[PDB]
Order: sequence, then structure tokens, then C-alpha cells
Amino acid sequence: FAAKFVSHKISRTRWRPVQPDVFATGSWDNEENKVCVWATSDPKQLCDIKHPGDVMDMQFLDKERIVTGSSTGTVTIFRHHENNQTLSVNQRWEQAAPCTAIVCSSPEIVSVGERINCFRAESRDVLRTIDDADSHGVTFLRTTEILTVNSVGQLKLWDLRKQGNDPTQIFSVTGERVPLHCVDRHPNQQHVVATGGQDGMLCIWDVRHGKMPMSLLNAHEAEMWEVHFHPSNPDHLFTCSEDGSLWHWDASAQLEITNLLPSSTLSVNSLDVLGLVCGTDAEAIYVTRRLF
Amino acid sequence: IAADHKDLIHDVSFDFHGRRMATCSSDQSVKVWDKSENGNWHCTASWKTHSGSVWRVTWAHPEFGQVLASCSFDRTAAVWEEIVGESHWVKRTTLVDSRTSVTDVKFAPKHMGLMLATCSADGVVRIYEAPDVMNLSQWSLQHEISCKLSCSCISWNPSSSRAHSPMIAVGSDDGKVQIYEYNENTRKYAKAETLMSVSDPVHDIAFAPNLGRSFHILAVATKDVRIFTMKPLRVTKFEIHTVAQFDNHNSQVWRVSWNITGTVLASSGDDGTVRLWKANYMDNWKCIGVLKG
Amino acid sequence: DVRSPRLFPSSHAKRTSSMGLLQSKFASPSISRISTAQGSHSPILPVTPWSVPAPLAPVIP
Repeated sequence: FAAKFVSHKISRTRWRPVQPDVFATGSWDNEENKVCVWATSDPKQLCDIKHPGDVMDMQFLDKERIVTGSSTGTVTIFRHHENNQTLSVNQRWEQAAPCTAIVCSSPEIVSVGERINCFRAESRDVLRTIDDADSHGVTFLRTTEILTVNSVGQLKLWDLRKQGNDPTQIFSVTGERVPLHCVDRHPNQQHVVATGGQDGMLCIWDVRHGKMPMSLLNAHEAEMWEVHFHPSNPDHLFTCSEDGSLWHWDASAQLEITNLLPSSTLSVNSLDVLGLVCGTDAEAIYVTRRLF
Repeated sequence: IAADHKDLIHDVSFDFHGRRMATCSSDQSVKVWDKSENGNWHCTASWKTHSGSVWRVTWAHPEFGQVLASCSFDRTAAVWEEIVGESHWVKRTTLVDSRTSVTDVKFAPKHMGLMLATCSADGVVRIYEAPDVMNLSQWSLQHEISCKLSCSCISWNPSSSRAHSPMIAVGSDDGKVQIYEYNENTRKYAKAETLMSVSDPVHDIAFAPNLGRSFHILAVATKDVRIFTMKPLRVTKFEIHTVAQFDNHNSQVWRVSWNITGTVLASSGDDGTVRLWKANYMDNWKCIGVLKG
Repeated sequence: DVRSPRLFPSSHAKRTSSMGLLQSKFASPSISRISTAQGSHSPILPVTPWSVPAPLAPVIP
């Protein structure tokens, strides 16, 4: 677990599309908001992105392109031409209030706010806009269905496929205690979903099998942070908490959850792990690159 | 960046965060600055507040909202609220009651509610409250007390209430110092004590944040700097000591300001020097350093 | 003394009259109660009003 001081409170981390070796990172909360591509693995600051605007959305828009969403709900994307070390800023929209999470449905980069502005693949005009005010859960349950989850943790399946502006369905806990921080939707089947309770609970979900709260928990300490999951072992996953904490809940094992990570630090940035981070609720600086 | 005021700038004030600045001048306009995240102060808005020169300005606590109060030689105080949608600031109300040109206006501490004081050539300190927080136009006149005639400055005790009682220092002319407190349920201001040994005209006075200290500190910029220590103890329940005097300005001390914590005092004067002060372990003040211009 | 004022404050002698003196029966003087229609109209008279106020301060009737 080779740590590395960026001396920069990290907000983003991607095992890039190209194992978890091409790291990229977006550093919010600095006087000229930061992001670096090819850093570091070894200095390798090939694209330490000099950038106004911060990182709300973020996506490796190709293996040589990078999508992102900017601080005021603006939009920001370039094409990571790693050969010649320059790039071209692809997407720059003004007023898509920031965005609260980031979803995908290829290649319409869907998202949610804390209003929806469906830009898409080369859709430099804002095509779909089901402008429904949200009182941070965002994904593709099936193309192009989604489920907006307001800060009552209040999930509601809507779409952008057919017309309409309501939601089609709604997932909800009995008490709506926590706010919209961290939900889960399984790659084992895109109709399988969970969530993490900001008390330190789970909140597992059944789409077909009713709509009940399947599995809570009581394991972590703080708000639900983010979960490292294996990108091919769906079951293998480990849990975390909003100090940056991490309890290894060996879920390909059966509750085998321990003091996992190089712990006790401040928070963690954003999640992508394949072959890595599981970013916390508060996004500070940390690193380890030994994810096998 | 040039203030953008044609006439001379009387006062500058920071918001709660310290990100925004308000200015007022004799050009009758109030300017609000934004400290951009890119570090340059840019003015947010400027408007013609009053008919006559605007001496003083202040910001209310951010819980109430974005409110700035202003003070003029036109004998009025105005309350303004920032409109996000914008002309940027709208008049909430006008206070006509002062029969003469007003020197100063200050919001009270946040715990008290929307409350402000003002002092004028009439020499009558007035306190206004907003009894409904919802009605920012509903400003009642809470109290009126008499002082003397000439110079004026006000400075509330910023002590959080629950821990301490409200009191306010008024510095007019002088070397004479006048101090006032609040009574139990008389609900009237009484003169607990006075700050003695005041020298020349009291250009400025400020009360220091009493964070982690039982005693209270007030500094006056006369044409000398003084620091007074107030201690209540327990009819009467007040005592002052004079901590220090400082003449290294050699001239008028126009401004005295405190740190957010009350750790640092600052003083400025006709030498064109700004001095920062720390308290010793002995509770004597020492000059840390001097900025010049 | 606020509680005492409230006990005093609750009772009313008659309607409609500006009975601050009702408060005086209470024995508590309130500046708010004192707060001058004639003075407002005036916007020498002001001096006379000031003299009247000083005399009152120095009787209640």
C-alpha cells in the first residue's frame, strides 16, 4: 500500500479506461482547482490540469478523453491526448447550483442535482431536460431509466426515454432519516441494488422482490462514504465510513469485517478500483496503489 | 483596485466570513466587494444610499440574512437586504428618528436578535430591534439615552449571551470615557462606569471578543492608544483597570480594530503606520510588528 | 421584575384610554409608554416638550 502525499486534498480518483495502474485524480478545494492525469505511479504529471472550475462530474470520456462536470453545475471535458501531452477542451456548458453525483448511460452522461440537463454523445445542445426540482442517487437501471434520490434519501425511478416528468416508481425507507449520500446498484444484475446507511448501515434493495428494505446494518461509524468493489468479482466488496474510514466487509467470502485500510487519516476522494479508492464523504488526501 | 469612490472613504467593514467588504464614502454610495475565489477583490454592487455623506456601515449576523446598515449626515440610517436575483440591495427601512447627523451605527451580537445602536450629533444613543425576524422592515425603537455633544463612536460587547450580559461603550469627544450596561428587567441602559484618562478626541473604540477570558477588553484610539480591562464582580458590579497606553504613533490614532478571536489588536494613525499588538503572559500589550505606507 | 410587570400588565382599568398611570398604579414607569403626538406634529414647541419631559423625570400626574 504505497501511500503518496500529493499535498493536495483529493476529490477524485479513477483507475482509468485504457489494471488499476493509470491513475488520474481531480483535486477540488484549491485556489485554482486541480486535476492530474497520468499522475503518478513515476512523477508523471503529464496532465496536471490547470483549471478554473472544480470537479462535480468526472469521467474517462475515452482512453484518450476525459469528461467532467464543473463546480457551478458547469460542464468540463477534454480529450486526453496522452501522446503529445496536450489536449482539446471538448465540452464546456454553463448552467447544467452544482450536480450531486454522476451517472452514466453510454454515452449520454446522465446525472442528478441536489433539475436534469441531458447532454450526451456530441450533444452539445442540451437535448432532454425534465426540469424537476430535486428536494443524489443517479444511475442507469436500464437504458434509459433512472431513479432520482433526494436528500431524504428518497429514490424514485423516472426516465428520459419516454416523455414525462414525474417519476415512475419510488424506493423509500420507513423513516427517511439519512440524506442522499451513497446508494448501490449491482453489476451482477442491473435490477439489483443496495445502499449504505449513513449511520453505518447497509440499505439493501429488491426491485423485483417487492420493494422492502432488505438489509440494513450497524457496522460503520459515520456517513456512508463509498465502497470499493471488485470490477469483476461483483460480490467482493468492502465497506467504509465518512472519516475516510474503511472496514473490510469480506463480501465475496460470512460477515468478515475488520479495520481494513491504512486507516485513521482524513477523508478519501472518489472510487474506481479494478485489479484505487473508495472515496469518503469529505474527500481529503490519501493514496495506496496495491489493489490486487 | 480603486474603491471607485469620488469622495473620501469614511469606513470599510468585513462581513462575517471576511470574504465580503462594504465601503461607504462621502459620495453617498455604498460599495460591496466580493473576494473572488480567484484572489482579486471585485465590487459586487455600488448604489446611492443617501442624500448626504455616509459615515458608517456595518453587517448583521449571517443567520438573519444579507443585511447591511448604513449611517449618514442626512440624519438617517438605512437597512439594506441583498437580492441574489439582481439594484442588488433593496432598502428594508429608514430610521428618521435621529434629529441630527449620525456618526455611527452597529449591529448588536447575534444572540440578542436583530438589534442595532446608533449615535448622533443629538447625542442620543438609540437602539432599534426587529421584533419579528420575518419582518425585516419592522424596526421598532427599543431605547433612547442621552450622552453629551461632539464626536461619537459605539461598540457593543460581542460576548455570546447566556455566558454574559449586554453592555456597550460610547466614546464621544475626550480624555473622557463613557460606558453603559443593561439592567435586569428595568430593560433600560444604566451607566455602570466610565473609561478614565481618555486623551484628545476619541476617534475610535472597539470591544474585543472575550473568547476563553472571564474579563473583557476595550481599546480606544484617542490620539494615544489605550486598552481597558473590565471585570464584573459581586449594589454596583463593575471595575476597570487600564492595561496599557501607547504613543509610538506620535499622533492621532484614527482606527483601532480587534482580531476575530480578540488575540490581536491593531492601531493606525497619522504616522501612516499600522501596529499589530499581542498580549503578554503578564497581560501587558506588546507591538508584534508595524506595517507602513 | 418582568413577572411583576406582567401581573400588573394583565389588569386594565378602562377602554379606551392611554392609562400609563394604570402602570403607575403598578408603580413601573416605561419609556415606551411615554413615547408625543404634539411633538410629532411639531417635527420652541420642541423645547417646551423637552422641558415637560425633564419636569416629569424630576409629578407623574
